[PDB]
Amino acid sequence: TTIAGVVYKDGIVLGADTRATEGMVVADKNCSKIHFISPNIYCCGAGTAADTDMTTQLISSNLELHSLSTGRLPRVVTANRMLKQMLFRYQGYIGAALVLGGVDVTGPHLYSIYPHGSTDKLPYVTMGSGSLAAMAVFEDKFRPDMEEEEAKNLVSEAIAAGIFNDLGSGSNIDLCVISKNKLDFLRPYTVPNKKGTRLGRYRCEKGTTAVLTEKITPLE
Amino acid sequence: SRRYDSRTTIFSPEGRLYQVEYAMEAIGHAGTCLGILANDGVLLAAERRNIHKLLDEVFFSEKIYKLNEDMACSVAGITSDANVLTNELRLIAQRYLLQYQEPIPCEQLVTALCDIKQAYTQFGGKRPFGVSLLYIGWDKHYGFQLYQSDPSGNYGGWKATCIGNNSAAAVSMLKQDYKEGEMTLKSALALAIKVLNKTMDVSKLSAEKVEIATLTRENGKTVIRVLKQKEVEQLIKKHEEEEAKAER
Amino acid sequence: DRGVNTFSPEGRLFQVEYAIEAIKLGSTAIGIQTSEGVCLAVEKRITSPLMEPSSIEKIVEIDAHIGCAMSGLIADAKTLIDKARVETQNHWFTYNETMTVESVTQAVSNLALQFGEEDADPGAMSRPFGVALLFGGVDEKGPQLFHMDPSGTFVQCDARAIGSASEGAQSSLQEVYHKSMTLKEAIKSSLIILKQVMEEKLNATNIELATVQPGQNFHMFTKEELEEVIKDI
Amino acid sequence: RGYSFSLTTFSPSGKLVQIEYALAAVAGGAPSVGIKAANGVVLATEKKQKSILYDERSVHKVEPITKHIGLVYSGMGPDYRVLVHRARKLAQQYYLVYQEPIPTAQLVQRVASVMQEYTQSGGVRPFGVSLLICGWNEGRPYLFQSDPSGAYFAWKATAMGKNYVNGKTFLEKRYNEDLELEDAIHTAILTLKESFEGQMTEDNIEVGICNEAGFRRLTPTEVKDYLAAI
Amino acid sequence: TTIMAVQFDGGVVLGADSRTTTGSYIANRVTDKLTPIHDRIFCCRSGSAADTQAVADAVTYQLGFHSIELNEPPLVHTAASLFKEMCYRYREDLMAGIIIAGWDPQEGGQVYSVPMGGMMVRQSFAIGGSGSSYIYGYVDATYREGMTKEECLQFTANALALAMERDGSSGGVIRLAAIAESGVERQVLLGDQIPKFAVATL
Amino acid sequence: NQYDNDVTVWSPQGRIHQIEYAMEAVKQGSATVGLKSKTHAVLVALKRAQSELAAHQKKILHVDNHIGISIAGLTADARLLCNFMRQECLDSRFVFDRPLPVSRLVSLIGSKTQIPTQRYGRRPYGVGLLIAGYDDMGPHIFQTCPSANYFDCRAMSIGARSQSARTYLERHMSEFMECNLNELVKHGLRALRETLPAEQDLTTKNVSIGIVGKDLEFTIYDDDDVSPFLEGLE
Amino acid sequence: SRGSSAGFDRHITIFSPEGRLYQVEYAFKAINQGGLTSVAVRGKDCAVIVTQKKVPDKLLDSSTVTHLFKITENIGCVMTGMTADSRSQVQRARYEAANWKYKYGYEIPVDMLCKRIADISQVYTQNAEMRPLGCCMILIGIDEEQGPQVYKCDPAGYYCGFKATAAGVKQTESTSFLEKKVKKKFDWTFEQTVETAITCLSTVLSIDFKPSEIEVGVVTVENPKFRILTEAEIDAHLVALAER
Amino acid sequence: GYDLSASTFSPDGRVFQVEYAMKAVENSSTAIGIRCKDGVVFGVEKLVLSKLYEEGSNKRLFNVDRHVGMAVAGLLADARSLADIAREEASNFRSNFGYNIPLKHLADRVAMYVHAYTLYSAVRPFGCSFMLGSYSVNDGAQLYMIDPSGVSYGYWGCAIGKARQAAKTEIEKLQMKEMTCRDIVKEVAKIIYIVHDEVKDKAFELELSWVGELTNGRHEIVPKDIREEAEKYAKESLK
Ligand SMILES: *[C@@](O)([C@H](CC(C)C)NC(=O)[C@H](CO)NC(=O)CCCCC(C)C)[C@@](C)(O)CO
Ligand SMILES: *[C@@](O)([C@H](CC(C)C)NC(=O)[C@H](CO)NC(=O)CCCCC(C)C)[C@@](C)(O)CO
Ligand SMILES: [Cl-]
Ligand SMILES: [Cl-]
Ligand SMILES: [Cl-]
Ligand SMILES: [Cl-]
Ligand SMILES: [Cl-]
Ligand SMILES: [Cl-]
Ligand SMILES: [Cl-]
Ligand SMILES: [Cl-]
Ligand SMILES: [Cl-]
Ligand SMILES: [Cl-]
Ligand SMILES: [Cl-]
Ligand SMILES: [Cl-]
Ligand SMILES: [Cl-]
Ligand SMILES: [Cl-]
Ligand SMILES: [Cl-]
Ligand SMILES: [Cl-]
Ligand SMILES: [Cl-]
Ligand SMILES: [Cl-]
Ligand SMILES: [Cl-]
Ligand SMILES: [Cl-]
Ligand SMILES: [K+]
Ligand SMILES: [K+]
Ligand SMILES: [Mg+2]
Repeated sequence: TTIAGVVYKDGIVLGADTRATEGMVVADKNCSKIHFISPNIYCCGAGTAADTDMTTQLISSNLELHSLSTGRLPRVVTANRMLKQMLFRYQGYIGAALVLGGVDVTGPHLYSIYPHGSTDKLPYVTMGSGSLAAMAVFEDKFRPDMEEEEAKNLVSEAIAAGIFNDLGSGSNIDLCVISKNKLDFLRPYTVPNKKGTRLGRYRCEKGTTAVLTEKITPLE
Repeated sequence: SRRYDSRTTIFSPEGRLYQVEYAMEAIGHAGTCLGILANDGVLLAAERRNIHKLLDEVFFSEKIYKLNEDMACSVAGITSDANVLTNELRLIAQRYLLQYQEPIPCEQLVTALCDIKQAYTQFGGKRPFGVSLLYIGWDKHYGFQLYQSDPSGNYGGWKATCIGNNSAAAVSMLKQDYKEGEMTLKSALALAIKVLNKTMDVSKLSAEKVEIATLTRENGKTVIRVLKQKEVEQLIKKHEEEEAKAER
Repeated sequence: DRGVNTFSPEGRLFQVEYAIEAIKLGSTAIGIQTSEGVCLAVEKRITSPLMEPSSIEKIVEIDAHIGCAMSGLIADAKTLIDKARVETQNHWFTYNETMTVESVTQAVSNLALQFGEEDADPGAMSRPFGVALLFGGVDEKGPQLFHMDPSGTFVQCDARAIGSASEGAQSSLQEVYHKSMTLKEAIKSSLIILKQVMEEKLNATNIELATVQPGQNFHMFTKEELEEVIKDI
Repeated sequence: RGYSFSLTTFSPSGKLVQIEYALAAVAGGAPSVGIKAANGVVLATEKKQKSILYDERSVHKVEPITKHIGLVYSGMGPDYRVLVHRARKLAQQYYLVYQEPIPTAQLVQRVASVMQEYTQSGGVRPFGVSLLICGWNEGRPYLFQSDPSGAYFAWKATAMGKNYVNGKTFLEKRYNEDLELEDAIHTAILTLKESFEGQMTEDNIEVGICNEAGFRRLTPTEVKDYLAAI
Repeated sequence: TTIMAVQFDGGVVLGADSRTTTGSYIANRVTDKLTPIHDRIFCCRSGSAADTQAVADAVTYQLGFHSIELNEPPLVHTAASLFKEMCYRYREDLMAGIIIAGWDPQEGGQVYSVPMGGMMVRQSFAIGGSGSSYIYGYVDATYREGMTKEECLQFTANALALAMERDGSSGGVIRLAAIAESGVERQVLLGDQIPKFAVATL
Repeated sequence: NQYDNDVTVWSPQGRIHQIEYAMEAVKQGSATVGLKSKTHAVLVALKRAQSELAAHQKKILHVDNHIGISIAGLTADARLLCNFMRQECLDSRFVFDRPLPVSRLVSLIGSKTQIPTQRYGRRPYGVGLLIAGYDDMGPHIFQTCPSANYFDCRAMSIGARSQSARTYLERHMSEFMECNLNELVKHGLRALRETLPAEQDLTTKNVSIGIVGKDLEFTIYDDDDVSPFLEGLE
Repeated sequence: SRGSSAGFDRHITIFSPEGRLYQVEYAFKAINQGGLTSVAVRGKDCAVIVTQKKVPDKLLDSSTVTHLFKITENIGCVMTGMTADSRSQVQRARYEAANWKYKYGYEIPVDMLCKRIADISQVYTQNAEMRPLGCCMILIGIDEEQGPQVYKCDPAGYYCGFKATAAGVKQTESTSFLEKKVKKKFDWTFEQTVETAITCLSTVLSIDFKPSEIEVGVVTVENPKFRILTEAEIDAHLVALAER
Repeated sequence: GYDLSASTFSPDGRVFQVEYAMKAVENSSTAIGIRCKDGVVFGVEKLVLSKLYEEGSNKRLFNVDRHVGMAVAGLLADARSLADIAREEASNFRSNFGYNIPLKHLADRVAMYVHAYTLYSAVRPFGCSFMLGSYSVNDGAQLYMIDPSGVSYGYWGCAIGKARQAAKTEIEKLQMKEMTCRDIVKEVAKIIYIVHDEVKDKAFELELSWVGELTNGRHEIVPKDIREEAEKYAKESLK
């Protein structure tokens, strides 16, 4: 996994690759790693896949209950607190490593959240087995107050660095762009990897497979 | 606090349980509900109380509930209380299936729920559930079956029975017309309509005002169906044709 | 209606006073302590010739050296008797010695006022026990008879009657008792008194009798041994 | 500790009078109306709003449960807030397991089950509210009522609170199956006008609508627009 | 990490490096390790980032509530006591070496150490974190009784710079805070502003 | 009336009838007397026998080497409270390796017995105690009540016709501090004897004695062992 | 019906035949036992709370007699009714606010704090074993979007936001005075907020106050921290009023 | 009837069980507190119901912390229970926060515990009122009083029990703001003697305690010789 985020002039850009692995085998070529928190807040997940899914779903749900009650758009700090307090309580046993970004009444905010419950509020962050490749791109090229398209270029460059240099990362680049005015969930943003084509045809005709027993059960 | 406790689970001086007796008065006022056992199946027929013009019609019935693959029930009395009990019936039936990997036999499901009702009359200081139930089913031990239970946690098996409004009158009509060992689903259907026609004496009988469900066996499988309104009106027609024959 | 732990204006617990009145609905039992042992005698109160008289057990062994006679609501006595049995066995287990009659009586008597409806476990005791008990036995103090009632008050007695005719029987006991009385005299005296107070004609099947002596363990009299003692009486 | 005995019990005639009396609290509440159109549902209610001093926007009687389900009531407002909170929680619990918004009828069944509890459980009275619940799922609108007993019913149109008997007959002589949502909003407001007393403004009625796009309250400006004809 | 605080007449100076590490990767190069607990009470955090954040949040909550109830600013000693209670009670489950410093109207500028294990001691100045090993000598030779605020700031910045040069586990920028009756003044020393001492070449 | 069945119900006069009723349990018990000198604390108790053939109820109980009690009221409540006292004394020796001071034990009783007077469905303790003890502050006599109040006493009597005993004790209390042990016990017996009907006298069957002091652990005297104290009431 | 009663419906919170809760009604009478009245008013720039301060006893330390309470730095309140109940409700509010900030990372909105206290009060109207609190809470604070807020909750668990409101003995009369005054005002909003509050209280009581007979609390958009006026500050307002 | 439970309001909004508990305090003999320039002084009219009791028996003055005294009226077992609650609260505060509990905070915490016993059928209200007194250089002299409803206020002078009003009118005559603890003890004794009804209740002990600059902020019994001088002054002033 390579996940990343940046604060740009008017918002947040989040990024992620789409590979999931089991050991050193690709289990999913098109996993979605950028998760809905609220209409103005999204969260990339790295680490144990069930833990990132379930943790983000739970917090999203509790935040919807919160916003239904308040009648207001949620704050990024609130998602951050809820996540970190739960992860701390579980002592690192919930293997969710998160990049949380959104835009609230106080503007854009980006946090990295670790499994043991520490968080860092920063203008750019990376996580996953590809995170140092992605961070090299950011250290070399980040500038404050980038325009939307510059920020999008930078995030996809960073994800690409992880895709091509980390065996844990691959397939497509997804981005999520969040501003006061707009949410662009770009899945896929880029498809830099493509399966090669098949050269021979193995279209096996009926009767190729020998059959011992057959039962047809008709349905309504 | 002893001053406010109405003491729902104690005996009266004649060995009676007043809350149980009072719950039974509630049931007597609810929609009439009958069950009739035949050779090839079992049926439930119930008076609907949800009959205002502006109601919407969203479920497949009002008072008939599927309990598991092989069983259904109908209820007379407090509706919200019925929803609690029928939810509990479904749970009991799935707990059995989980444990034994076969369907719960009908009498065992009835008894399990009756033990819950009984507990509410003996301890805990709560009001009993204000519900009587008719249960129809098939199992591999006794085939087609009909049971009745009430808020005392008592039950019995029946060839035919009635709960709710005008029960006593309904049972007399069944006593006289029911042929032990000789009923079919088609004649049990005729008899059900005859009985409801007499016991809904406020006033003229209509398909909008009754609900009928049948339980049968087809190709080694139990089929539980709620009759469509077309079929109910046809049976009402046949009963009215039949009463035209009654003299000459 | 008031709670079960309500005091009356005279400083008594209503429930306990009422439980004491239930003892008067019981059959009469008698205990006598002599230097040669204690005896316990009880009226069975047979209500049908179809009833098996041996199924009425109002005298029970607690341990080899201790018996117990009961009167009042007999079903209530079962948990008290079982507590007495368990306690004497615990004491044996722990200390490798027999428990004194006084100590057994004390252990049972500490159950007495443990009732009530807002201190205790989900379904703890709702009321006192409608039972009175005579514990008769022998320990290193010699022979001993103790009485206990539903207040949890217990006391040693030289002779005591309990149940329906206990006034009556207690008066005859004052008349006949003496400190140097033999066990055989005590046995006869208690059957003479039961004979007076019983509604039915006394015989060898409608009474029970037991002894405990320094030589000898708890002993229930057989039909044949009762008949022997009944001849003179 | 808590009283562990029921405060609702059967009378000799077989009535649960505490539930009847809870229904009288509902009957004396402010009027509410729900109409199921062909393409949506409208919920409308009168504010028991005296003073100009009230900030009308500060609390709402018409409330979202989910993106696609909303509620109104007649009876006791604070009891209603309990049920709103539990309904929202029930909806989220469903979503976490099934990853699908709760069907309207499933939400009504679970909420009605909570109301039933308060008719039997120890040391509590029943809720003094009836709920009207609207939703859209399986491409189709739903309108339900849930009463203080925990009984629920599906309606094409209904009225509750003060003067409800009349409101039901007003709707009986006025609703049709093929009616559109915009027409339905109009007849809902007319139903409230039948028993209003005060002169209607956009500040003392509240309107919610439900369609394929979801559940939402109408804004003061939208209600003002519908009020110009009325 | 290197953390430090120093008392002067009327207040305190606090300082920290800005490095968060996992092994020898720098996960944050501009960490803020000086966290406000109340208007004039800060803590400097070292050890586990998760643990010290959780504990600082909990103490902020406790102290805030306490302060509203009493209707008075809290004592620096109270803040330190709350840290100590939590760090001592949970000493087997936390990795936290804390300095609490601040100002209150009753006792003025105060510095408390709560090292791992959860003891508490007041000090004229305190140092902590793994980088502190390398500056014990420096601070012992350079400390003078009666330093002004401006001297405490220089003393702190110098000590931290030296630690940061030698300790792989410390670095980045120097964050400083001065606390007094008039309020809190924060600043960052970066790049060329960090005090500089030659590498001793031949 | 509506105010007398629950210990949680204040009457409109600011009283709690259930507590007052519990105090009647002590007034109807058989009398007991407690008194002290500079060096000893003594308890004297009349024992009631049900019939002529019953032993006579125990009235005096051992608590610890330095503490004993005399009881009046419900016997089962007396045992429950005595067991609490015993346990508090054992705890103090276990923890601190020294006797529990008598005034601290009495405080613990006050605190324990107050609790059920304030909770619904509980009742007061229906027992009154006289407590004799000796510690670093010398001899003590304390009295405890069903109200959970307690009193530090020069001497005291509780139970039936105890007013007479109290009148004797007031009359002679200026003598107690300087009494030898024999004189002090004699005074206890004469006070108790004032509680009796004119016909009847103190005997070895109906008197029980408890003594503790500087040189003497708490000791109970019954039956033939009370005779030395009864002879020479001359 | 019309004041009918069955069973225990005047002793515990069960429904009367008309669907009333008499025990809740009686908790409102308990609010007036104290004999005091409070007023609160909001404008575009501030919100204010004014209440009577009665110190009949000379031996009281009058600095300890107050009905104004800080809930958080930015939320103030005035309590009306039974004093010990009021203090308990203030403690609860303080706890709820602090807990909100800890869990969610931002200050509790005034409307949410008022709702939470109202929801807690609701429980006492549905559960039989405890009474309602015989007190009423008025909260003031600045909301970053909506400006100054005034919220009130009561023993029935009702709550609402207000342009202005009152509590206690002269609540109804205060409501009429405030109603009549706002109708006159353009865009139905108060402008001279501290003067409206004090004038209202002084009219409905007929008193003409000394600066020691009232307490005043404020929050403003420029200065959102809850502040209690001193005697001299209050006196300046009383003198400025007296002179037109 | 509307007066059997603290969980029931009467139709006029009263809680009669709390009022009845107040009547128990008002049947009790009188306790007073007076704050002055440099401390707080307590006095109690302690009725001696039997000559068989020891001097000192049934104290109505308690140390609840080293710096805090408590003076009580009403049902004495209830008051002792409250003193234990006050002690536990002071102890817990020191353990958690690391310094001596401020008087006002202690008063407020115990008052909330009293208040909790005024809401429920499960328990009854405390039949006692009590005063809390302290002194320190930072906080000065403080005197609080708490009643069975759980109301808590601060005072210059305070009286509880049956001659409360007569005591208050005598307390109002003192310029206590300018007097010292040594001056005030004599005036406390004087006032107790004035309000004591020597016909109706025959015998009493005067109980005195203080906390102030002169005790270094420790709550202490007034020494015996100073008490006797104050009594002698009070008695002769009665004349
Ligand atoms: C990612 O961290 C990736 C993120 C995950 C949210 C897809 N993690 C995984 O693929 C982990 C790494 O162990 N694998 C699993 O949790 C097993 C479940 C995968 C099978 C599918 C049912 C999801 C990277 C960098 O670890 C990917 O290599
Ligand atoms: C500091 O002690 C520093 C202080 C901390 C409060 C920022 N501690 C750390 O950086 C610690 C390791 O000691 N790191 C963490 O807690 C890990 C946080 C993120 C974990 C994932 C990246 C796996 C110094 C001296 O230790 C800093 O080197
Ligand atoms: Cl945070
Ligand atoms: Cl199934
Ligand atoms: Cl099945
Ligand atoms: Cl008997
Ligand atoms: Cl209960
Ligand atoms: Cl909610
Ligand atoms: Cl949803
Ligand atoms: Cl909405
Ligand atoms: Cl950190
Ligand atoms: Cl350390
Ligand atoms: Cl450290
Ligand atoms: Cl470190
Ligand atoms: Cl760094
Ligand atoms: Cl006795
Ligand atoms: Cl007894
Ligand atoms: Cl007493
Ligand atoms: Cl007595
Ligand atoms: Cl916080
Ligand atoms: Cl204005
Ligand atoms: Cl008083
Ligand atoms: K370094
Ligand atoms: K209630
Ligand atoms: Mg850890």
